[PDB]
Amino acid sequence: VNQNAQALNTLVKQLSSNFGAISSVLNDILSRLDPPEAEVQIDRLITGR
Amino acid sequence: RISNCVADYSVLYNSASFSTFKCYGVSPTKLNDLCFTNVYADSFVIRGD
Amino acid sequence: GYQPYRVVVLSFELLHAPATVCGPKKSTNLVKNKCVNFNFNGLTGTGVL
Amino acid sequence: EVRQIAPGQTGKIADYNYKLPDDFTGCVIAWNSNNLDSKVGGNYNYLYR
Repeated sequence: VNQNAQALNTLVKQLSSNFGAISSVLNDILSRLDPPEAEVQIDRLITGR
Repeated sequence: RISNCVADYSVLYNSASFSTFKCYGVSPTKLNDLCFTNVYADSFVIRGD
Repeated sequence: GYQPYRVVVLSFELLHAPATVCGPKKSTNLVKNKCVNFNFNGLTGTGVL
Repeated sequence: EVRQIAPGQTGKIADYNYKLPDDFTGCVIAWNSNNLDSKVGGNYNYLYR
């Protein structure tokens, strides 16, 4: 049980990482940038997740 | 350091005097919705090249 | 190549902090128990309040 | 104002007059027609919204 819940904890905690993108909040990038560049940014972040 | 005011970032973008307008930060038209925590305006004059 | 260009750089320190300056977008009162597409100074999420 | 006509720009020349899609595929062509377009009458017959 410890190892399973700890794996899930790591999985959820992984969401705070920018993975090289502009930020981790996906909606912040949407508000900041335009679709023609949110394209590549979201691409990096999505391939990371 | 400008702070605690409202900025007309729509019309600022509208004056066609701007010849080199590179908004590496965010997309220009989207300067309106987000709230900037603080801001600096570093002004000077340089070469044309 | 040598026509002097007046250049202004506007650095925005965008992060989670007390919002000082942003655009003149019209606010509106809150709601409770009804999920809404709120924008609380960049916090462009969704949910009930 | 020719370099602005491209998918990924906004302005009087990029969207207000005529747009380019973010999935466009093709070729833009620009050249210096300042020979014939130079009109002693001031060539004011060329308009845009």
